Amino acid sequence: ADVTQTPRNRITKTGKRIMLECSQTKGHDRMYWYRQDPGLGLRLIYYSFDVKDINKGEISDGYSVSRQAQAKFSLSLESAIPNQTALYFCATSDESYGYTFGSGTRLTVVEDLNKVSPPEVAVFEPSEAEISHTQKATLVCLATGFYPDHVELSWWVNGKEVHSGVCTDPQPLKEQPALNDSRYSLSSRLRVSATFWQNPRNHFRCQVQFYGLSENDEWTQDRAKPVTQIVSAEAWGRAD
Amino acid sequence: AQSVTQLGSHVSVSEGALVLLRCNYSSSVPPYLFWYVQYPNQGLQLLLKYTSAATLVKGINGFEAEFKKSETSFHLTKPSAHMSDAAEYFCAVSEQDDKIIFGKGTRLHILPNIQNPDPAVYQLRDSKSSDKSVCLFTDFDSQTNVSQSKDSDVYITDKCVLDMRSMDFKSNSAVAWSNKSDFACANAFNNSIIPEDTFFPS
Repeated sequence: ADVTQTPRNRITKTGKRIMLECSQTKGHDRMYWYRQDPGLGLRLIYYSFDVKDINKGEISDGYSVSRQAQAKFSLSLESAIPNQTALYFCATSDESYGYTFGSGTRLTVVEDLNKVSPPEVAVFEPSEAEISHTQKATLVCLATGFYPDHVELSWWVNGKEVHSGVCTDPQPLKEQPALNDSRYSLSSRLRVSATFWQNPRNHFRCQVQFYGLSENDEWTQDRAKPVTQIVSAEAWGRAD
Repeated sequence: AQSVTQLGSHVSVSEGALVLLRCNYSSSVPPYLFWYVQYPNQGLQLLLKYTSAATLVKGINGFEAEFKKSETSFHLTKPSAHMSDAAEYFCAVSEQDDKIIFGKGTRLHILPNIQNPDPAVYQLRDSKSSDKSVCLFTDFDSQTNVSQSKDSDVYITDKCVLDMRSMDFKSNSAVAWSNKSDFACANAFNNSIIPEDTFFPS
């Protein structure tokens, strides 16, 4: 169908019951919940061929499901634990293996919400030596001190998103690798021609969308409540 | 006990060379077989499938796969590797007349053809008036690879490839930084085997 999933992103504390919802418009008998993890592909949790027909997949422990309607298949994390952090995908199928996947739910389970923290973001300006040597100019964005690892980084030139000339690290690194709740860091590069960087009218912004707490989460610390938010850094072009 | 096996979690191909992603299955009766592609923060897209019709199956953008029962294989090929081919690829199989089961995935890395490398380590300063900086190792070819830091206060990223469309120009780079004030860009990549002609500006 239009297969749709909710929510798209979610952060939760451990020990909570969390519900994901899949809905379809085509009324196919067969509906599925999978999880995706790096190096493991997509693993089946549970599936259903009709209202009240429910079948375990390979990783059903810790989850339950309900098939409330022809159109709806719900997944619950019964008592969330950190290793249920994953990208979750529901699917439908026709009678001939024609699958349709929802767009996914990115779920992160953390032990302690007190550790949630938005990134600090900085842009590092191109080197004069690069400009002289190559007639190109590389900007670097660094996002640091964030937790959990649940961000989206983009670049914006004169107010429009750019993809050309960009490379972002595929996963953040741990600032303190020995710690289970280490904060994270992420870098990205945007390379332009020297002459484009040398125009003082040109504006360069990296943007980091951070997913964290919501307005109904309790917050007891003096520091800023670490809500879902955008953090950016900027630089203007320059000749001198 | 039906299964699907992909060989290697990460594989490389030279830009312009034949793409080959391997998939084998363990079903006694031939199954239906599927190849899906996934881009970053994106969902799954079907490339092609074997549904007991033609053995040589054709997909979008020059992808093909031949079902070979005698070698229980369904390898995905494309004639030429393009930078836009960088993605994760999953082989999957029908099982128990009721579902699709997925292989573990293989990420395809495309090695750009860098005909005029210009390896260099540059220092970049924060746009704001801290004196914070980072070090950028850039413009090395395919034979250089970047090693992890051996010092827990120096952070080094993996090599990343950028494609500047404005100039039809691709380049590799890695970023290093540290909160030690004494940390110097000339030393940042000392744990990596770098080209003998790397440019170190003073």
